[PDB]
Amino acid sequence: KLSAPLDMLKQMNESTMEQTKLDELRKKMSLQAEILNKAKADNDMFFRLLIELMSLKLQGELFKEQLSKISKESGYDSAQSALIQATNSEGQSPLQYALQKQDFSTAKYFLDNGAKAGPIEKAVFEIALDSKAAKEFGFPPLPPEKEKLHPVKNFGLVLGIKTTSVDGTPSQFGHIAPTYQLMTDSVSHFAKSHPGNKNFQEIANAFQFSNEASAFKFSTPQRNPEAGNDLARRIQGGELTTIPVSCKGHAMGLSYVPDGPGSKSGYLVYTNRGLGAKSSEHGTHIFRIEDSSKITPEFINNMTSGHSNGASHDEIMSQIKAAAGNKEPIHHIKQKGQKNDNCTIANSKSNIEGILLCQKAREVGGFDKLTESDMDSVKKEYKEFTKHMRVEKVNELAKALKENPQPDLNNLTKEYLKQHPNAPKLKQTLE
Repeated sequence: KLSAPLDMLKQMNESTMEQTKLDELRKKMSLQAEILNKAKADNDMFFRLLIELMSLKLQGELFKEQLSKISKESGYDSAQSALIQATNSEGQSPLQYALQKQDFSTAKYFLDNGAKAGPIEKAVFEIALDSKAAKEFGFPPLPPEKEKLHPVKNFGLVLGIKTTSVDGTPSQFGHIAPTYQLMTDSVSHFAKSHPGNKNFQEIANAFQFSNEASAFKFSTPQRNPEAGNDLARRIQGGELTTIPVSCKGHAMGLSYVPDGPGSKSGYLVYTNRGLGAKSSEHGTHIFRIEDSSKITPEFINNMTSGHSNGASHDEIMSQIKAAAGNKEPIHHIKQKGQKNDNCTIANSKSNIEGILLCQKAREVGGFDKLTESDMDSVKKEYKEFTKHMRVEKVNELAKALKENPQPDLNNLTKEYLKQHPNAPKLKQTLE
């Protein structure tokens, strides 16, 4: 009980593996399952039975026995073989699901039964460690050197690279502080390059205002009740306002587009292209607000603290819908799904395309008045913002690959030239 925090930290470290070695482990054990030829594995049944066991809140010896039972029920020859191979429909391993749910007891039982911690599982752990549930479990605050965005996350979350560093850092999971800073700086930079774009000077005032009022450290907002009084106040005044929004282990997108200054009506733009959304729903949903005043300081505070306070995906969504008046959205911008990422850049960024669309509907006098010429205008504006990100990241990469010609080398070669044939690419001179 007093030894569990340190014990579990040690076990994550003992069970750490590199992605390829864990993939060999999975392959090895899938070959092993063909020798016994038993019931083929059924992952969806394993997780169904898994999520039911965890709610019983049983203790170790009990849990290991039921874990074995439901493993064998699901076509796995052992609990260890389930924990190593099973993934759910969102692509989570059981360890990674336990940690994302901030369920540290069940995560340690998984560790006691052979679950392995690959990079993903460790980068979900690290997001999970900055939360109240982690504090009540006995975990310390996170080391302060984990506060700079790793080069592998900086270039990978923007360009689309899905690699890993030599130190084991994934390119795919990020804290809300460094990634919100980077979305904010990347919008001010675009506004400053296009100073007649009246849309993006307002988008930049919203991002600058909310990055300053939220005051995120790692993934916890620091100025806790005030940030919501301050964001609600800017919405009641009729200004564009991004609301940082999250739940346990996952970042969404949320902003408010006013009809105009002093006006009390407008639009709520929600974005989720990852965990929590049913595929058909991937992208951005626009709700018409006729009484902004359901967007309360308490709603705003709950949004910004969802991950920290342990809020589930469904708890946050119920709130976003009641602040929109329990009405259905009036539009859905279908956007690409994103798995194995908390979507700290992806859901922020795609939300901007629904801002543009609200600023175009606003200036046209409503969504029912948009022409198809307006949609292509919106998509061109958006795609011009994104192409500005990609170019400035590539130019950042090439230049940096060269203030140091020895992870940066992988970052360029890997995915950007190996999963992106669609693109003026810059070389890697050898020294």
